[PDB]
Amino acid sequence: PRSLKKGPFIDLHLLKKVEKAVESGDKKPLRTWSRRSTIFPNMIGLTIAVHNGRQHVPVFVTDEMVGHKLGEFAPTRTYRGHA
Amino acid sequence: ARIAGINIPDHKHAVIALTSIYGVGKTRSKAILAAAGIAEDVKISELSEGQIDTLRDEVAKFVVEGDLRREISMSIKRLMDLGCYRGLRHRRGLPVRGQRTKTNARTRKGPRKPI
Amino acid sequence: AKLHDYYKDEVVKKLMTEFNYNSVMQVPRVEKITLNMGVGEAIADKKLLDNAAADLAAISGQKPLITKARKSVAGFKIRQGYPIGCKVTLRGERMWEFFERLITIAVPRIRDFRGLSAKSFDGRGNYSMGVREQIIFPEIDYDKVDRVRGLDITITTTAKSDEEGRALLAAFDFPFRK
Amino acid sequence: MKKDIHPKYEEITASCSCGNVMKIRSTVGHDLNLDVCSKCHPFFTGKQRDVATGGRVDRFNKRFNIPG
RNA sequence: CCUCCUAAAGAGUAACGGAGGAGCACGAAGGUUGGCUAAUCCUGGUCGGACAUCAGGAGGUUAGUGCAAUGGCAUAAGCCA
RNA sequence: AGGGCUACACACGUGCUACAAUGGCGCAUACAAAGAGAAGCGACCUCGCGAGAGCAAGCGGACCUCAUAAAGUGCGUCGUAGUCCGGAUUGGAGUCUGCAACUCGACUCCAUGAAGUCGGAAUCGCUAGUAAUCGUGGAUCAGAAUGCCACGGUGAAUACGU
Ligand SMILES: [Mg+2]
Ligand SMILES: [Mg+2]
Ligand SMILES: [Mg+2]
Ligand SMILES: [Mg+2]
Ligand SMILES: [Mg+2]
Ligand SMILES: [Mg+2]
Ligand SMILES: [Mg+2]
Ligand SMILES: [Mg+2]
Ligand SMILES: [Zn+2]
Repeated sequence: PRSLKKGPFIDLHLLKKVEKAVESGDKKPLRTWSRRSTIFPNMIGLTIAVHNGRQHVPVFVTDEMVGHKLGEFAPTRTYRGHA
Repeated sequence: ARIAGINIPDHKHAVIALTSIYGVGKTRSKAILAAAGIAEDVKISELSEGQIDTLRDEVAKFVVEGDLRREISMSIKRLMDLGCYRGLRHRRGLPVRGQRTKTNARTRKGPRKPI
Repeated sequence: AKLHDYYKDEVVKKLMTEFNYNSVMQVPRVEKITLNMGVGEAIADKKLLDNAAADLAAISGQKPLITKARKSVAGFKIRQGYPIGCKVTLRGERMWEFFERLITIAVPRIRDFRGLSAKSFDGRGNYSMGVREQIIFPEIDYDKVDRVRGLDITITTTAKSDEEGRALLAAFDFPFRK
Repeated sequence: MKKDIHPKYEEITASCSCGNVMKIRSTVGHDLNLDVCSKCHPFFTGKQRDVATGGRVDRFNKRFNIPG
């Protein structure tokens, strides 16, 4: 994981777009490609449509997701068994 | 000897005898023995009940045995109920930390299942 | 003994003063304590039935009744009259002394003890719990144990209701999950 | 109670690590030094508590201390 | 040879009429004295599960009778010493 | 830009680590050879259990650094047990590099402690400083070797014969 001396990582476009959303009370899904951004406690209550490769999976943010990247809740590979 | 909730092997030396606790390995046992002031080479059967009592009393600050099993289950259950990538790997029994599954996932996947 | 005198001194008055009983002996009392080992694999080996009987004789103060099968069952490959159980009812001073020994020694000797279930009643004030291992009792040592072995304890009381039986065992400080 | 059928029931002394000295009859046959009692267990004393199962926001703020 | 029906409320009553069993078992599965009451279901309870054993309840003979069927059987003819 | 090449009921090749006592571990201690280095190798000192961080000397190098080699030896312990063997997997806490370590990095700590007790038919390498094993360095490279290339230490057995 990333060092604690360098802080957590969040993409600016998302950080500014979720500050705008939490400032204006936006309930539309936050459309993003930034799967590398750590979830901050100001996304709590919003749904983030995180990319996974071919569509934006919407993930509603709860208290337990804080400190996880956005991409952990968007599975990229599809697998439904072999036989 | 009965430290925590389980039985410690009496015939062995303290360090290994204490490592028989879910939550105490070799260096945590060494730290327990060094804070108790007992040699690690002495057998547990050859030391007094007051030494047993203080060994229990400073094992007790380490979350161990069933409390540790509760904490580990709760962390894995939190991952699985949360439904992240680590949660889905724990749910499907696949390796969680990025190992290969084309070959050599045998510990996580159990024995071989022929088609 | 200590708990019959405890019972007769404070548990009777405590229950009276909350349940508003009109009579003195409307208070619940415990009637018997029954210990059961359902061995099962005695048909494979009669000697481990004797081992479980010696275990129950050490755990209680009494020799156990070797209990046979009531009717013939195919799924466990038993016939009627095949001995598959051990039963002791204590029922008196040895009941009170075992209740002390249980409540004081054996229940805090349970590995990972988060509490006994308060929903483990039959609906008529009688309690049943399951001891997972006979080592929780200090009558048997760790050395000469052939195999691990649990048992079943039922407290059969006088009480007519769930709330009475729950209220009575708490008067003796029973470890309910609460 | 029958006579030559039952195990020997003698009075012995049970002593805890907390200094709980106690007189109980049993079939042990010797005095014993038990290690947990009913005045000693964390459930009996109420010291068990629970696991955390939360505080991810507090863990975040403690490990980071970030402005904004 | 035994049991039920046919068989018409005493007995008996035929057909290549309708249904089933017997050619034994037990020195206890006999005698007696003392005692006891079943099936099934529910609710709890270590392994233990649909079903082993324990505890309580509902139930009231729906069980049991060495073996078919019928008639009996709680004073038990059933179960134990 | 994000994902994939890293998937996973399975099958095979090539490795690595083992199943231990000719060893595991703990303390002390002896002996290398080759090579690399300036958007680099980075001492000494301080801090950290550690990965590592801060300060910072020297070095475009027979100078300085990577970099006190390991097996070995000596003392002790373990006593044949799935173990003080083994180290897979997993949880928590971290470090570094890089815009960025979720997919999908290496490493550290604490806990976890999986299979495995020498491997069926079959099959491979090797004739001497060889096989076996024990460390070390390089290229590629921000980071990312159990691979490859190279380097020493210990060091056999066996070949009647076609
Ligand atoms: Mg007639
Ligand atoms: Mg007539
Ligand atoms: Mg008869
Ligand atoms: Mg691209
Ligand atoms: Mg040695
Ligand atoms: Mg090891
Ligand atoms: Mg050079
Ligand atoms: Mg095995
Ligand atoms: Zn105590």
